[PDB]
Amino acid sequence: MDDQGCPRCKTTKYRNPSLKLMVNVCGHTLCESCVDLLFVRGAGNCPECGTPLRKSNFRVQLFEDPTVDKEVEIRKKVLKIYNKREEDFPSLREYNDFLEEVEEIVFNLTNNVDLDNTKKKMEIYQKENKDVIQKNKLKLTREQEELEE
Amino acid sequence: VPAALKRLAKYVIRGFYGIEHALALDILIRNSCVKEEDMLELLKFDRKQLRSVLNNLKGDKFIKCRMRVETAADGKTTRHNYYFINYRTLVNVVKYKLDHMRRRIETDERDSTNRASFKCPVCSSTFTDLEANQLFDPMTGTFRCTFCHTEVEEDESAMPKKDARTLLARFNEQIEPIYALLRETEDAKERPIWLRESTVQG
Ligand SMILES: [Zn+2]
Ligand SMILES: [Zn+2]
Ligand SMILES: [Zn+2]
Repeated sequence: MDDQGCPRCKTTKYRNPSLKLMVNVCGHTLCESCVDLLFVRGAGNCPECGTPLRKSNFRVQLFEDPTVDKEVEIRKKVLKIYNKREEDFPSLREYNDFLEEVEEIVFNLTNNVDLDNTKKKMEIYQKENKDVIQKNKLKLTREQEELEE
Repeated sequence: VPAALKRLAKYVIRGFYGIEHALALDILIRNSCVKEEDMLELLKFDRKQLRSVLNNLKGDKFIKCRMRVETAADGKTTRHNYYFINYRTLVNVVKYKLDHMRRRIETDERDSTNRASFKCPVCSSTFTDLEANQLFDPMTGTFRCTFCHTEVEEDESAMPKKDARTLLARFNEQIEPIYALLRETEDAKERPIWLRESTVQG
């Protein structure tokens, strides 16, 4: 609403707050006026970055900061890992130790390649998918419902 | 009158109209209201030359006119036409004008998305990819035109998609001054003796 808009169609955004920007894996602001062109050629390629999209991969977002958009999208994904609860650790450092690397991964993934990140995530997934992810999924969804209630 | 209104009028008139319109509008910008005869003598334009310009400024309602009447020194009646700029209607009409361009640009963008990809070199007809199954002839193993019974090409379809974007995109880049100017302009009596004393003799 306050921001100019898409690098191409930066005009309707000033008119009304009903129109919302769309986020994509490329972390690029897009909307129907621009999106319609992305389907006629390439069929899912970022205009300036050229990065392909597996599908439409469009989601409604109302944040002017594309880094937050990426960081939130990354956050939401990374929260599926390393999210074991506090009772798992006896030492105070452990409660935020993994959160350090997790926040580094989330932050670094906004700029750096995910090669090492995916490898580490996969190397830990092979271990965490057995029990802690199964248990934390229940506790996370339960506490999420408690947050909603 | 905020300077932003004056600048907006000067920018739009100079951007999409001739200097005659700008010079005529500058007079109505420098002075809120000026007589047609004065503008005529100031601009030194001919009657039809200035009137046609004024009619355009009337067509887009950028200016308003009122008629004033008075008697000359010799006693003959005089009727002068006083023209004035109407920033309210001007900002409303330019917003419409630009919103219409947006709809046209959106239409041109949607057209750039709907443009046909296959084409015939004989009849110079372009066919949409939906017809591909109709254009492809298995007897030939390739696309052909029903009207020309000749080969139909497809790879040239990249040219119209790329080219149109170049013209349409630059429109928003150059209109930035007007958009900024618009964003900046969106806002005694004593009793008598007969009542004083007894009038009876006593
Ligand atoms: Zn990007
Ligand atoms: Zn765009
Ligand atoms: Zn043909």
